[PDB]
Amino acid sequence: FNARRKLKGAILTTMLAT
Amino acid sequence: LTEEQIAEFKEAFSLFDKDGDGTITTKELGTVMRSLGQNPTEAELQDMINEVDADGNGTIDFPEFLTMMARKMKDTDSEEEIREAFRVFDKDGNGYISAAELRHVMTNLGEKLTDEEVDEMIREADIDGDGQVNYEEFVQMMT
Ligand SMILES: [Ca+2]
Ligand SMILES: [Ca+2]
Ligand SMILES: [Ca+2]
Ligand SMILES: [Ca+2]
Ligand SMILES: [Ca+2]
Repeated sequence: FNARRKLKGAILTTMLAT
Repeated sequence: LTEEQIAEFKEAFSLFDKDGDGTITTKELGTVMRSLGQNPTEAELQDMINEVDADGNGTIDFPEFLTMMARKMKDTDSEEEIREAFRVFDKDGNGYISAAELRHVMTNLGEKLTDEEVDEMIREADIDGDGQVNYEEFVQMMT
């Protein structure tokens, strides 16, 4: 588990989605 | 483009690719945007892929997604996508993302995570140590 990449991956997904 | 950056984009790719077949269709783009309270039209979804689509098969594989992220998409009116995205995470609007809200956004994006994992994600973004993520920490995390 890589916390920083799971978190920044999910923030990147919402950025692109909005 | 760094190792951690290709791994973050691979992580963002995996959340749009809902069936896990290696391509993102217009349908998966639409379904993920609607689950985050957005409502794109078929023509806007088709232009979004047509911009990224280098080889022309109508979908976005991970090499194309990677090209998109490197030569980043431009702002028309929304220059602060950080605040827009922050509002998706900060559900009650008090200015602080708690572990409960982050767990909620990960489940909406389709992934089961342990409370320790969510707590480690909060710990990564938390600069001052209060156990929550404010706006300034969210921005620093991305910038
Ligand atoms: Ca797919
Ligand atoms: Ca393609
Ligand atoms: Ca909150
Ligand atoms: Ca904090
Ligand atoms: Ca606090």
